[PDB]
Amino acid sequence: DSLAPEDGSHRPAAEPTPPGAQPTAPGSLKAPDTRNEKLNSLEDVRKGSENYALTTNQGVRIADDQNSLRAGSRGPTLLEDFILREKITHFDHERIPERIVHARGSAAHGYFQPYKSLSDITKADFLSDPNKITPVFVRFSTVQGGAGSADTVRDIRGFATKFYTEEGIFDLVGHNTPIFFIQDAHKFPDFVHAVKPEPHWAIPQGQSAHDTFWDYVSLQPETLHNVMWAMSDRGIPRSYRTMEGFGIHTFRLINAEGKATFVRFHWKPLAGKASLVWDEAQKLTGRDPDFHRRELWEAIEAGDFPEYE
Amino acid sequence: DSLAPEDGSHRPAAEPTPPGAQPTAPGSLKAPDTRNEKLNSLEDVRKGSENYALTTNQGVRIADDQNSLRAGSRGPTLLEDFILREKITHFDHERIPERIVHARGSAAHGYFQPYKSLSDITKADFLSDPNKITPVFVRFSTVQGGAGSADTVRDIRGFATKFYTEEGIFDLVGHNTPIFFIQDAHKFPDFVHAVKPEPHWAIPQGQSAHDTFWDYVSLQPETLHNVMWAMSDRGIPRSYRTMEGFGIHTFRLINAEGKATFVRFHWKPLAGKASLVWDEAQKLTGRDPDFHRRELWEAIEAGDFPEYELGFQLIPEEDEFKFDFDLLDPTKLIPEELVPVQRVGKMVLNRNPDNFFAENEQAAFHPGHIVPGLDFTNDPLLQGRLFSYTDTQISRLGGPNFHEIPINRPTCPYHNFQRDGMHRMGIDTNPANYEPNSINDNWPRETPPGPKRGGFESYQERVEGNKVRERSPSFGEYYSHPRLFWLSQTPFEQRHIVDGFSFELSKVVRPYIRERVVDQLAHIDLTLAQAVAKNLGIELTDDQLNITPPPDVNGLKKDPSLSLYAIPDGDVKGRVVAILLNDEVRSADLLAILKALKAKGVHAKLLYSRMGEVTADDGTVLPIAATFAGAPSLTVDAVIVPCGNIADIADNGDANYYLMEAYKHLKPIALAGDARKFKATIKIADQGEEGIVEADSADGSFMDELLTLMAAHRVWSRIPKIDKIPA
Amino acid sequence: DSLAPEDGSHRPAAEPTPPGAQPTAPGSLKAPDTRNEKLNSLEDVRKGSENYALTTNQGVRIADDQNSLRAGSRGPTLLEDFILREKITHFDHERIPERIVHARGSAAHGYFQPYKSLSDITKADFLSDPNKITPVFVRFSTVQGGAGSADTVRDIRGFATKFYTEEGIFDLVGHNTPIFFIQDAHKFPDFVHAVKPEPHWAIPQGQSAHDTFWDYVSLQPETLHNVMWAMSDRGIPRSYRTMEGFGIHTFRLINAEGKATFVRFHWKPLAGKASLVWDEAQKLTGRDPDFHRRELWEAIEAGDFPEYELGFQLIPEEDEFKFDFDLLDPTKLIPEELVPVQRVGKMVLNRNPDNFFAENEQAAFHPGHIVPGLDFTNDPLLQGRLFSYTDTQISRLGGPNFHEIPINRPTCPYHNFQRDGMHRMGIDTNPANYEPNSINDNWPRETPPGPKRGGFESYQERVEGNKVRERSPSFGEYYSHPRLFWLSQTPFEQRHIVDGFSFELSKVVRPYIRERVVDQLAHIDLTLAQAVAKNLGIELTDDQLNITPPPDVNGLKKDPSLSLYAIPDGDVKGRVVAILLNDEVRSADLLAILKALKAKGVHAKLLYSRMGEVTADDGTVLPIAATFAGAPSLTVDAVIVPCGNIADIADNGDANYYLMEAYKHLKPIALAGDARKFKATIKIADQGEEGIVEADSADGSFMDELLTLMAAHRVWSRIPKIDKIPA
Amino acid sequence: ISRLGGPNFHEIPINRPTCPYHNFQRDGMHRMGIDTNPANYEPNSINDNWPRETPPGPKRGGFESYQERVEGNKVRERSPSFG
Ligand code: HEM
Ligand code: HEM
Ligand code: HEM
Repeated sequence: DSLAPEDGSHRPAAEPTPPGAQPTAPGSLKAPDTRNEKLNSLEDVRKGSENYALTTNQGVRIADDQNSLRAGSRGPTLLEDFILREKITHFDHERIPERIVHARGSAAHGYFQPYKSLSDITKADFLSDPNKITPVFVRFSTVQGGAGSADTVRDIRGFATKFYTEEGIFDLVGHNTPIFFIQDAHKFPDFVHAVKPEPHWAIPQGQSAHDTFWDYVSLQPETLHNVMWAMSDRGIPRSYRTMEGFGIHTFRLINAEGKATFVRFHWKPLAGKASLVWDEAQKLTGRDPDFHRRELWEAIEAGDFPEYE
Repeated sequence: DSLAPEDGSHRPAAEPTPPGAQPTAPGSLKAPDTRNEKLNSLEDVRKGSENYALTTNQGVRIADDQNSLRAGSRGPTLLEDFILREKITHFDHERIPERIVHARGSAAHGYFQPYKSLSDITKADFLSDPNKITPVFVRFSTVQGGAGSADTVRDIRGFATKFYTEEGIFDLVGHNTPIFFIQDAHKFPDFVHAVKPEPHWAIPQGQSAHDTFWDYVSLQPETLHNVMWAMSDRGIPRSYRTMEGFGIHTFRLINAEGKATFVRFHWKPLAGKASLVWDEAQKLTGRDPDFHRRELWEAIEAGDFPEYELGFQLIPEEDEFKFDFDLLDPTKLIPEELVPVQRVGKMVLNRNPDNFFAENEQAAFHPGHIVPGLDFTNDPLLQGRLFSYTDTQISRLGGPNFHEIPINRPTCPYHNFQRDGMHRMGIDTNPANYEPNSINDNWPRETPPGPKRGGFESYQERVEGNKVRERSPSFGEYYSHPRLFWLSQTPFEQRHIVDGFSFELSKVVRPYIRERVVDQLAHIDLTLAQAVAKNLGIELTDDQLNITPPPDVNGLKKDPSLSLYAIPDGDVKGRVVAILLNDEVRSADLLAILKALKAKGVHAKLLYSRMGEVTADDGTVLPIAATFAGAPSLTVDAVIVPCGNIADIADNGDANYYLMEAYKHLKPIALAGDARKFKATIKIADQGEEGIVEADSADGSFMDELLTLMAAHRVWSRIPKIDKIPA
Repeated sequence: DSLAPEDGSHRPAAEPTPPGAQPTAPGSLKAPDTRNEKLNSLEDVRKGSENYALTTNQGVRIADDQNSLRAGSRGPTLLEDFILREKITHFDHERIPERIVHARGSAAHGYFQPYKSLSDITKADFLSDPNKITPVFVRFSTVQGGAGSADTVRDIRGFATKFYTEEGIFDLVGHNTPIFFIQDAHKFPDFVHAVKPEPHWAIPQGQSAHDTFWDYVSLQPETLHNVMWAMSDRGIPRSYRTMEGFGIHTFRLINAEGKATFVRFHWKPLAGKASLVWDEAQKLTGRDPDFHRRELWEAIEAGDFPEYELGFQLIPEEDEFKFDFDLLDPTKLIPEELVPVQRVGKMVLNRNPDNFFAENEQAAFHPGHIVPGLDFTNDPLLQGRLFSYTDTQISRLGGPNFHEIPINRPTCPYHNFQRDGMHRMGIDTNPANYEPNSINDNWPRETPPGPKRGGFESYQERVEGNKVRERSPSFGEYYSHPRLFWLSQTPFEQRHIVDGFSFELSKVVRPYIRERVVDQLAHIDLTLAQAVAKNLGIELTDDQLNITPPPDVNGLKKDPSLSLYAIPDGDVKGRVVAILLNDEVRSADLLAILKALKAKGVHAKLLYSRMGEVTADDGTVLPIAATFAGAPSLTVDAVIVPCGNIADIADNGDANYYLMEAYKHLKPIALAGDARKFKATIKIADQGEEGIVEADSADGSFMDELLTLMAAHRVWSRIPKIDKIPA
Repeated sequence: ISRLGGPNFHEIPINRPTCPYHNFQRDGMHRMGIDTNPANYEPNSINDNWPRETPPGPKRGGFESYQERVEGNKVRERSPSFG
C-alpha cells in the first residue's frame, strides 16, 4: 500500500543539481560524501528509516497505525491505548520557545581555513596554521520577526558562526552592518520592545514602519547611524551570499608574549554585494516568504557554495 | 522627561473613530465604559503607569535607566549591578512556546444572549433564560503557520469561544468549514506533519502547496471533502466577520428529564459571507501580513461590532441511522436542506484586549470543557481531542495551574482538593486536602445531578462490542459529500476551485503525485478533473473517463447553503472605500461622496502621491491618510475617483496601477467627470460596462449605483475580461 | 453527609493553646485577628471551603468523586472522563525542584520595629522612625539535606528575613555563625559538592561525616574557622528561637549626606542561647525528624513568639585597615570585644502560614535585594552571591515573574517596562513598553537619588587595579580566628568540640584524611590536636609538637561573646517538662507542680504507659498526652516524677529508660516521696547530687530548685559521671 | 513530561531501549536523535512508506489488544463484586 512509483522518481539524485530540477532533501542523503569532523561526530545520533519496523519509543512494533482502540467499531476510545497516548503526547509537546531576537533564520555546515600563520599577533590555535581546517556551523537571520515571518523584509541581518576548534568552541556572532543602534546593553530591552510589534495588538510583523520605533529613534540620536544603513538597500539583500558581515565590537588579539592588539572582524562575500529594490522585496514577502531560505538550500544543492573571506 | 506634544495629539479620543483616523490603543483606554462581568473581574490584575515612579520588580526606584554600572565611565561592567541583571533577565525569558496548531490568532471580548428558553431540550444554565447574559472571549486563527506568519493565506480558520457561565466554563472550539480532513484522532500528527513545513528545510510557511500535503491527500481519500472546502474561496475569507462558524462533531444536549438529543453547532455571520480572490490574498500577505488582525481590531474601535447568530441542527435519537452517512463521521456534513439550522441566540464582540501576550497568547481553549446540559458522543476525532488539550497546556503554559492565569479563570466559584504545582496562586485554608474527610466535615461536597445547579453526570449510553483497533464500515464512503459540494457552487466559484487546485498542484515537484490527485478528482466529478488536468498538461485515461459518479446524498443533488454567493447576504456597513485625490478636487463631488458613505456606514481612505494636506477647489483642506503605494487597492472594497485637476495624477504610474489591480480583483470603480479619462487605462469601451460607475459629476444615482454593486461584493460578470490585462 | 463528630472536637479553639492540647491548624483559622499589612494583602488569594460545592478547576460541579467513568461497572476506563484526567493531571505535576542548598526549612510571619531613628547613619526608610512597623516573613533552615531530611542534624543553620518596606523589598539572608567556610564565590560549587551526598551512591544524608567533606577541609585551611563552629554545640541548636543570627559580610550604610559607614548585621535571641548534646540530637533525627519545624509552629500557637533584636557592628570608613584581619574576608569575625553590637530594633514572629507549599516552598530570598540607604562591598563571596539568587529562581519557580507569586509580592507599588514571561499575571495598560517614550509622556519615570523616596544610586567607590584572578594577600591567614574561638569556650564546650571532631573523623574511611585534618588542628592548638588524635589512635610526631601557635587577634586572647554558655541568658518561658504518671497520682503533688509551672510559662506533658486516662487519688481525671516511648525524654527539657502508686511503674523498662536517657543528656530530674526509689536506676549517691531534685513531697522549695536548674539549661557538673551509665 | 523535562525522556541513556526504535515522531525539548527520513508522516510514498507497520504474529509481530468482550452503559459506579 501507498508505495513509491515504479520509476524511482520519488527520490532525488545524490549529485549536484540545479534549482527546481529535483526535490530537495536532507543533506546526508543529498551529499553523502561531503564530510568534515563535526559532520562525522554527528553519526552517533543520526537515525535512518528504510527497512525498519514502525515502533513506539519503547521499541514495541505497531500493528495498526490508522486507528484508536475502542469498545466496538463505533464505540468510545479506551484509556488503555498507550500507543495512541504516546503518539499524541509527543505531538502535544513538539514546540520550544523561539529566540527572543533573531527567531527567523537559516543555517548550513561548512569549514574555515587560514591563509597564513597568524602567531605573531594571536596564539589562537585555529589561526596558527594554513593547513589546519576548522569545521563551522553558520546561521543567517532577520532580527524582528517571529520564526514563521518572511525572509525579504526591511531589517538588519544576523550572521552567526560557530568554529569547532581544537582548544574550544569560538562563536563569532555578528550582523551585516558595522555598527549597532545603541551604545549600552542596559538599553537593549527598550530598543527591542520599540521595534517589535506593539503590545496592545501585536502589529506589525517584521517591520520597523510603525509609531513606537520612530518615537524611540527621534528621542535617541545615537541610533541614527544604523537607521541610515537600514533605510538604504543594505536592509534588503538579494541573498545571504551577497551581503557583508561584521563583528561590530572592537575585540582583542593576544600573542604568545602577552602583547595585545585591537581588532574589528569582517566577512567579505566572494559572490559580491547585491540587494533587491523595496517594491520587489515587499511583494516577495507575499509571493514567497521563504525566498532567502530556499535560495541558500538550493545554492548548496547546486554546488554554488557560499564563500566568504 | 515630559516628552508628549503640548496639544496632546499623542493619544486617541476615547470614543468610536474610523479606521486609520487615530492611533489604536489598549481596550480599557479606548472604550472605558464597555463592561461585562469578565472584564470587571480582570480589574484586580490591571496595572496603570501614569504618575508612577520607574522601579525594579521588587519596588526599588531607579535613578538612571540609561546606563550600566561600570568602574570608570569607560570601564568594565560590574557584576553587582542588580538593576541591569533583573532588566535583561526578564527580557531574556519573555517567550513561551507557541500553540502546536493555530499558533497565529486574533482575539476579542464580548457577550452572548439566548433568544428564548431552551429548557425543553437542554438544562445548560446559560441557555435557560433570555435575560441571562454570558460574557465571552473569542480567538480567530489560521492552522498551519507560526505565530508570526501572515493572516490572508489559504487555509482553514479556527473559531474558538470561551463562555464564562454560571455553572462553569464552556469552550466551543470550532472551524470555518463543517467537516474536518480525517476520521480518527490517531492520524492527527500524521495529517499535521504533512501540511506543516517539510522537516529537512522548514519550507513552506502558511501553505498547503508542497509535496507532502498532496502525497498524504492522494493516499487518503477521507481528506477529499475538506480539501474541496480549502481550495474554494472559503479558504481566503475577506475578514473574520464574514465567514461561517462550525463545531463539526455531533454532540448531545441533555434535558432535565434526562432525554438526549443529537446536535451540530453553527455560527452565522450577520455581516454575511465574503471572501477575497487568490491573487489578491497572496499579494496581501506581503503588503500587509496583519490584515485580518488589523481589520478585526479597527472594526471594534469604530463600532462595527462583529455579530454572529448561534444555531443548532437537531436530530432525535431515534433518527441516528436514517441518513446515507454516519452522524459520528466528521468528514461528512448534515445538509441544511435535510435538517434546518435553528437560530438560538447571538454573540456580539465589542472590546479589544489590553495586552495581547497576557490575554490572547495565554488563553487556553479545550473541547472537553463542557457543562451539565451537554455531553459527548463516540465520534473518534472528538474522542482523541479530549486527551490532547489538557496535555499540551502543561508545557505551553508551564504547569497545571493554567486556570489561575487571569483570562482563563471562571467567574463562578471553584473549590476542590487539588493542591500545589508550579506557579501556585491560590492559598488554600482548608485543613483537609482529601475526601472523604471528617476534619472539615467533608467540605467541599459532591452535589447530585438535578435540573439546575446539579453535579455532572454522563449520559448512560449503551456500549457493546469487543476491544478493537478498527474503522467502522459506515465511515467508508469518500466521494459523495465532495460531489454535493461541487454541484452547489455557482459557476464562477467552480472556476476558483479549479484554479486553487491547479495553482497548488503546480508547486508539487514530483509529477506522479499530481497525477494520482487528478485520478482521485475523477471519482468526484469528471468536469472538475478534465479542467484541472488541462492546466497541468495531463490527459485522462479512457478508464478514468468512464468512472461512475458517486450517489446523491439522501436524494439531494444540490444545497444552496453550501455556496458563498448563490443566495446573496451582503451588508455594506463596515466596508471601506478608496478615494484617490488630486491637488484641486471638486469639493461638490467630495461632499456628495462622503455624505452618502456615512449614511451607509462605509469608511473612506483619502489617498494621494505624498503625505500631508491637499487644498480643495473651494479652499477646503484635506488631510491625506496614506499614499497610493502605502495603501494598495488590495486593502479597500471599491475605488472612487473624483473630478478636479485630473492631470495631476493622469500620468502617475501608481494611480493607474491602482485602477488596474482593483479592476483585476473584481472591485467596483467609480469615475466622476474627467476622471473618466482613466477608462483608457483599463480598456473600457466608450459604451461602458457593468461594474464601472461613470457620470458627469458625483451626485445622485452615482453613489446609489456604486453602493448597489458594493452590496453584491464583487463584479462576477467581469471574469471573462480579466485574462488579458497585465496586472 | 456530616462525617464530623457531634461534640465538634475535630476543630481547634481559635485562642492561644499549649503544645499538644489541640490539633494544629492553618494560621488564619487558628489566629484570625493577628494581622499585619502583608497578611491582609494576601486576602485576595486565600481560599475558603465550608459550604461550597466540590468542582473541577473550570467551575463544574462533581456528582461522584469516588469512581472513574467505565463501560459497564466491571469495564474499561473511558478516555472521555475529563473529570478524572484533570484530577490525575494536577496530582502528576505537583512537585517543583527543591532549593539547591538550604532545601529543608520552616517559616513564619511577623513584624519588625526599630528602637529609634537611624537617619544619622542610613537613609533606609524602614529604619527611620520607631513607630514605622515593617511586615516580615522569615525562613529558618539547614544547609546540606533535601526537603525531606531531618531537622536536628549537625550542620550550619540559615536565617533569612524578607522585609516588606515602603521603598521596596529588602532581604537579609544570613546564617547562625559569624563567618562562612570559604573566601571566593568561585569555590562554592566545589565546597557544596564536597559536603553533599557523594555522587556514586548518594550517601550520606544531612551529614558532613564522610571522606569528601574532610578531604576538602584538609586541603583548604580557609575553611577551618567555620569548621570549629560546626563541630561545636553551635551545630545542633535546641530551637530556631535559641540560636544567634548573622549576615556575615560587611555591607555599607549610606546616609542622606552621602556618607558611607561599614556594618555587619546581627540577630540576638531574646530567649537565650541553648543547644542539645550530640547523642540526643542524633537520636532525635529518628524519634522526631520534624522536631524544630514542630516546636516553632507550636511555640507560635502557644503565644511563645520567637523574638530577636537586630544589631549593628559599626566601623567608620577611615578605620578599614585598623584590624590585623581584612574587613572583606568572610572567614574572619569582628570580636564584640573590639567592636560592640548596637541593639537597634526588634523582630517578632507571631503567625504561622496557611499553606506550607504556597508560602514556605515558593518563597524566594536574595541578598542582592537591598534598598536605598544600603550598599555592597568587594567581599569576593558576596560579590558572586549577587549573580546566583536570581538565576536559580528562573528554574526553581518557573520563569522571570516569581515576584508575582503572592508571598513574594512587594506591598509597595512596582511599575516598569518589562513584559511577558511564563505565567504573567499583571495586565499592563500602558501604551508604551520602552523608554524614553513620548506616547505615554515617558511614564513611568526615573527618580533622582535623595534623602527619602529617591532613586537608587551606588556609593562611588574608587576602583584601582588590573583585571586579575588572584586572592588578596591580606586574606592569607587561617589559624588565629579558630584559635581565639577555641580559647573562648568553657571547658565542657571544649570537650564537646573534641568529641565532634572525633566522632566525624572516625567515619572517614581513608585513614590518611584523618591524619591530615589532625595536622591542621596542631596549627590552631596543641591541646585540641592531641585530644582528637588520642581518640583516633594517632600519635603526634616531633615536628607537630613544636609548631608555633598563631598570634592573638588585635591583642585579644579570648571573647566570652563566642561561647554559648560562658555568660548565662537562658530563659525558661516556652520550655517543656515531662511528668511521669502512675495509676494513682497524689493530687497534692500534681497541683503544686502545675501551678508553679504555669507561673513561669513552662508547658507540661503527661505521660503514661498507655493512652486514655488515669484517675488521681482524689478522683480527678487526668488525660494522657502521650506514652513513655511515644514522647521520649529527647523531646523535653526536664523530667518530674510525682508520688502515688510508684509500684505501678517501678518495674517498667521504659519508665526507667526515660530517666537514664534524660540523666545521660544532662537534664534536670525531680522525684518526690517514693519516686526517690528511682535513684537506684541511675545510681545516685546517698547524701544527694546536684541536678537531682528530691523531697518528701512536691513543695515550693522543690519547684524553685527545679525551675532554677532549668534556667541554667543543662547540669554541666554531671559530665564526669555519665561515662559509666549505659543508655 | 514535567519531572524529566519533555517528551524525549526515552533518549535519556538509562531509559533507552537496546533494540531499534523508529517512528514518525519529531522535535520536542532536548531532541537527541537526528532523523534523516524525508517523510515525517504515514502513509507516505516519498520514503516508500518506511518505517512500516508489522502485522501480529507468533514472534516479532506488531502489538494487538486481546479482543475482550465489553458490555454495559457509561457509568461512574463501583462493582457490587468489590464490596
Ligand atoms: C552588536 C550587537 C549585537 C549583535 C551583532 C547581535 C547578534 C545576534 C545574533 C546574530 C543572534 C542570533 C544567533 C542565532 O543565530 O542563534 C543574536 C541573538 C540574541 N541576542 Fe544578540 N546581538 C547584539 C546585541 C545584543 C544585546 C545587547 C543583547 C542583550 C543585552 C543581545 C541578546 C541576544 C539574545 C538573548 C539572543 C538569543 C540567543 C539564543 O536564543 O540563543 N544581543 N544576537
Ligand atoms: C474537529 C476537528 C478540530 C477542530 C475544529 C479544531 C479546532 C481547533 C482550534 C480553533 C484551535 C485553536 C484554539 C485557540 O484559539 O487557542 C485548536 C487547537 C489545538 N488543537 Fe484542535 N481542532 C480539531 C482537531 C484536533 C485534534 C484531533 C487534535 C489532537 C488529537 C487537536 C489538537 C489541538 C491542540 C493540541 C491544539 C492547541 C491547544 C492549545 O495549545 O491550547 N485538534 N484546535
Ligand atoms: C555568606 C555565605 C552565605 C550565606 C549566609 C547563605 C545563605 C543562604 C540562605 C539562608 C539560603 C536559603 C534562603 C531560603 O530559606 O530560601 C540560601 C540559599 C541559596 N544560596 Fe546562599 N548563602 C551563602 C553563600 C552562597 C553562595 C556563595 C552562593 C553561590 C555563589 C549561594 C547560592 C545560594 C542559592 C543558589 C540558594 C538557593 C536560593 C533559592 O533557591 O531560592 N549561597 N543561602
